[PDB]
Amino acid sequence: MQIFVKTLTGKTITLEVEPSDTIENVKAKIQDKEGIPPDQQRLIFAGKQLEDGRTLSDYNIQKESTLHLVLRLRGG
Amino acid sequence: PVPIQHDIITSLPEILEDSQQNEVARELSCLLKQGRRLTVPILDALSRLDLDAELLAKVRQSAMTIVPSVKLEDLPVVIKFILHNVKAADAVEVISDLRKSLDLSSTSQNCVKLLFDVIKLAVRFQKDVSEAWIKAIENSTSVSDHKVLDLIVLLLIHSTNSKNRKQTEKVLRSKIRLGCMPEQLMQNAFQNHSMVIKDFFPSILSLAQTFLHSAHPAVVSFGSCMYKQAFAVFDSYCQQEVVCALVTHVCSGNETELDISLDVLTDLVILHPSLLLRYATFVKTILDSMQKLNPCQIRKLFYILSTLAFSQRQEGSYIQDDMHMVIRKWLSSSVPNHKQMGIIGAVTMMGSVALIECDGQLSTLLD
Amino acid sequence: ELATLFVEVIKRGSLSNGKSLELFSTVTALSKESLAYGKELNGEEKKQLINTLCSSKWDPQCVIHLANMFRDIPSGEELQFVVEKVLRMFSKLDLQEIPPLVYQLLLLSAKSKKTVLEGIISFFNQLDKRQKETVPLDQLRHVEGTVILHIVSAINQDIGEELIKHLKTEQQKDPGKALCPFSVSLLLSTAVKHRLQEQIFDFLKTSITRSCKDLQILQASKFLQDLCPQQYDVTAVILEVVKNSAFGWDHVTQGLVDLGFSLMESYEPMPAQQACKLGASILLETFKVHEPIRSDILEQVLNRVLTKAASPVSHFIDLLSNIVVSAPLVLQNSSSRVTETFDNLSFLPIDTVQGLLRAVQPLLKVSMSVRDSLILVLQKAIFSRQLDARKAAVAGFLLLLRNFKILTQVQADVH
Amino acid sequence: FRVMMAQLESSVKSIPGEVQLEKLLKWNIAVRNFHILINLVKVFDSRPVLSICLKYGRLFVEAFLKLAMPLLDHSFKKHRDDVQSLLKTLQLSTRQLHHMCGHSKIQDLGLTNHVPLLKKSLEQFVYRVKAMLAFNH
Amino acid sequence: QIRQFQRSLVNQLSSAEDDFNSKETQLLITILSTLSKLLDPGSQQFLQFLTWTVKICKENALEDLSCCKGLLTLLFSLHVLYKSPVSLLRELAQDIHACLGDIDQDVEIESRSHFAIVNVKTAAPTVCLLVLGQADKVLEEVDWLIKRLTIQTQALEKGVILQLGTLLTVFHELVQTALPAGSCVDSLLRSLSKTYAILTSLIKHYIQACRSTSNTVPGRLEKLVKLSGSHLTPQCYSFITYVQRDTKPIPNLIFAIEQYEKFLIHLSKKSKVNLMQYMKL
Repeated sequence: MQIFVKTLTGKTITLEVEPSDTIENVKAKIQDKEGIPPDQQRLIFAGKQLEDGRTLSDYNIQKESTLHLVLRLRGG
Repeated sequence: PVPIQHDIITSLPEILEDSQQNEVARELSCLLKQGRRLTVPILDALSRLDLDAELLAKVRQSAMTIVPSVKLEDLPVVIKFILHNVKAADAVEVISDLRKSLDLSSTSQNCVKLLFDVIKLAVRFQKDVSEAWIKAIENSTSVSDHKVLDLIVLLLIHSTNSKNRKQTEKVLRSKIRLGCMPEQLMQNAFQNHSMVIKDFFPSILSLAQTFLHSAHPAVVSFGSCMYKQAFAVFDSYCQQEVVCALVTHVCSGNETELDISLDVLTDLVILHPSLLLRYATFVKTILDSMQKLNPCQIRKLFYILSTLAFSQRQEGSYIQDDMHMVIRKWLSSSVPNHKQMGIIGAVTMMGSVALIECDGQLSTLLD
Repeated sequence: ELATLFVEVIKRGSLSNGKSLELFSTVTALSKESLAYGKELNGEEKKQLINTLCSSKWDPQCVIHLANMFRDIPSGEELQFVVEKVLRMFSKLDLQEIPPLVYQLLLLSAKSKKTVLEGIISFFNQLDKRQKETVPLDQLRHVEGTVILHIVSAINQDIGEELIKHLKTEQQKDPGKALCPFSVSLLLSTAVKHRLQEQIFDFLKTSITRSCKDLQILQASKFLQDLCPQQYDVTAVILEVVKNSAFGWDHVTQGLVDLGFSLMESYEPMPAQQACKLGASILLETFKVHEPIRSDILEQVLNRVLTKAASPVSHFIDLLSNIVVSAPLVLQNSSSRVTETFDNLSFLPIDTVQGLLRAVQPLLKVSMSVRDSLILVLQKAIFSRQLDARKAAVAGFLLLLRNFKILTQVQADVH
Repeated sequence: FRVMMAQLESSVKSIPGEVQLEKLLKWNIAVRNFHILINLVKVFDSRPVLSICLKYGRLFVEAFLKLAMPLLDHSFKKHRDDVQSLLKTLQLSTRQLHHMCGHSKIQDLGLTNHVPLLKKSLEQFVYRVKAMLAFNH
Repeated sequence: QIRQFQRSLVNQLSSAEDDFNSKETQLLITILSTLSKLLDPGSQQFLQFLTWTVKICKENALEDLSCCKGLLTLLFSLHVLYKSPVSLLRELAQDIHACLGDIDQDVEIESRSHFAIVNVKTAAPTVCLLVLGQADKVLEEVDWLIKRLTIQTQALEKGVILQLGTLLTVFHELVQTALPAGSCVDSLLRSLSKTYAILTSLIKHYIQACRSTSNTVPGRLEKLVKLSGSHLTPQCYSFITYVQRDTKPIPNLIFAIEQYEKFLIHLSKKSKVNLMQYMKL
């Protein structure tokens, strides 16, 4: 479903969940959507970080919930 | 032949009549001089039991000069006997005797493996060997005329104790401060017998992170010789521990820690050309969170980064790209000290070109 | 520039429209350097608009207004005044959607430091306050793991010095400073990744102080003082730490393990002994609760099985007893290593052989793949020894014979 | 005053059979005389430099009062005619610090500089003296 | 069981307990105590017991029923209303022959109650055991009444002034009176020595507290400090004479005047108070 991924942008941004999705299926669906690249993100999945190999079922994941979707440039 | 002698000595050596058994044990321990055959076979039932109570103690009185110039394997065997047979309280002084006699520390690692088998099955069997290696260094060896096995055994006894380590650290830096056997032989240990010190790799690392944020002159300057000598010729899996110590430990370390990290990465990227590959990204990650540098501290960061990124052909790619990117990142627009950090980085990179399309990169930096 | 309207429009009328953080970008810097209400000030101390706007959205107006204020420097009584105002819908309502707490405030600490202490209280105020009285509790968990991600993104200051200022003084610093149920969450979490042994030592002093004040305070000030010495926080932080695992956020729930090797690791056996016991009961609670890593933590008792050359009596004994009884056992997930403790441990202590055997037998003995793997060892290992190693033969012979229920039947030595 | 009296404390602490008792007697008697004049002239200076005397002299009344009494108890009868001499130059100066000098309580929030430790050194010299005679006779 | 032990053992303390009653006595006291250890955790039992105990303590005493019957008196009456130490210490001033006035006198032995003085009064058994016992309950009231030094507050100020003046009046009787039957060349010396230094240290922390925050505590501290000077400030002096190798010249308790200075040094801060004038010197 559409997790209320309210990252550093400032709204409560949305998604379309994959119960066997990508390890950053939300990351791709936002990196297209928000714009910041899908390798320079980081989402606080309930308090832990997202495990970018396994998809968002591993989080005990929900629908409409809020990932803490921030990101900083290591190269910068 | 002694194969049959030591053969029957093995089986009777624990399970034997014990009334004439301990007497006949003392009979062979009266015969134990003429050969080094009965040394090990006695030492099994002189690891199990005592054919006499000070029969054991007199036999261990045989044990001190019992192996002054012994062979390799007779080293571990006669050491197991010469220490752990009957380790009394005053057997601590027993330890000191051996430390004078056969401890000139020298296949060879197998020789180290037998030395370790004895020294470390005893290091955690009876605690007195802790006090024993303490008196082996701190009494009269960890100051005056040091054995390389002194440093090795300190790796074993003076660093590798379960709870006998706090004063193990006290004597560990004790002559480690007054120049009692200083790090000029630390290269000799951390070069010649590596995994003989390397299995205690967490101990080398405890020496780094504690005796390396140090404040004595040549103790600090010898502890930085450890992380130097360690992360070069060690194994390439803890080298992430070296180059994540000389990187992140110099990240939030100190004025002293940041100087140590700049100098660590500097001794790496200078004294080691190739090994600066594998951990390149970690120092790249310490190349971001820059809230402590003067034009020599931030310039030291960029001096290291460019010290590697402009050095290899096929390997400079993601580094150099992230480099130009970071320079344009901060020193493109602005931050409270950000433009200072940027211009410093840009100049430092031009020093990287100060050695070519890097003139194009200097065009990019003015860009 | 463009944020004057926060007096009469933005924070007054027809405001709360988002993107005017760009409208703040004429000069997000009105509220370490701050205070332009007309005049680089204290974070929340200042002129007409940039002081009096803080009823609603003074420094940041939206969450994006918040992070834009952080992008503009303009934090003190603003974030705190809102944090009293909005807590679980309007400050950190989610971790992300509502979570200008988890995102915004951890934006603001980015880009002084003792303001973060109030944020802990701004975390502690009703957050973990109402726990005493998409998930209300899950909003607890999101704010908590976010705030822990926030502390961690801080550390990656030495607030612990002020933490020690929060550690001990006058009963203000003295009893209440570790008394945050997630206060200890943040202490352990921040200490997790590195440079934390001073924070460990702080909590060890906290447990020594709870032991002390309670022991004396049985009699020394009852009519005079009130209850809860050091808050009384020994089992307080214990029940709080089950709560950190209970939310299920692993921020420091699996960091809370190394508070036990600084419990039994300097164990003796009142004050100087009940702290090994605090560490042991904490290890047992976080072996029964944090169920995923249990074979990594009960594989950590094997450290006090290795170093128990006369070292580990109470620690290894009561530990392996509780965890081994609670767990089905590595079930040969311990059995790959744990066989030759007999003359390895008893070769130090004669309390070793009896204790290790009477622990690992109700798992490994009744397993029977390592039961004949262990009592094979002793009947070999108690052949020929000293009186310390004849005793292990006696001990394990008795242990096997007593624990293999006999009698025909499926007996101990009949089946 | 400070530079001198500090030098005098340092030199007195520097100096530590019956020739030995004669030596220690001579050196201590020299020292006791030096300190005699020092305290007397300390009746000539004022409030910034009484403190230097308080401090250097607490160091001195405990400088031999445990650091030379090793000798003055051992030659307590056989030398015995200087035991009154060294004791009397003591008792003069000791009157100075206590029976006059520590009048900051008459300093004044600047005389913790010797007040607790000085009263300690005085009671200590008295007691170690009446056990430095009774343990000789 | 209090019925059994109290009935029997008090039967002994009444009529038995001749030369033939020592082990019966000692086991009497140790039983009564170690059953009291949960004898009345609530007030009905605990107060019935402590009343039965003082009721006993009106009767006579002996050389082993001093120390242990006193220890049990301490456990009961000192968890029962833990400021009972000062209360009990008030009872500890009777005709026990020690420097009462004009040098030798009996200003206080153990008999402020005068029937507790029955138990710790009669002769040199009373003197020696109650010198030790005053000393021990002194250190108790000290380490715990010097435990309300951290715990700031207004309850803690009330509690400190109360318990401190109690401990001070205790020391006033136990110094103007006679500590070691006057002298008691080990334990009476030592009670004077340690209890003096402890009294000075505790008095130092309260004077030190004023240094931190000192807006208006001059009334209560005035009561406290004037009392401290007139009672435990002068008399430690007259003590220094009426108590002062071959016999071991170890009067190390003499350099506990440097604790008399610690009180004066802090008092010397005197910020807005002429405490040396509202007190003595």
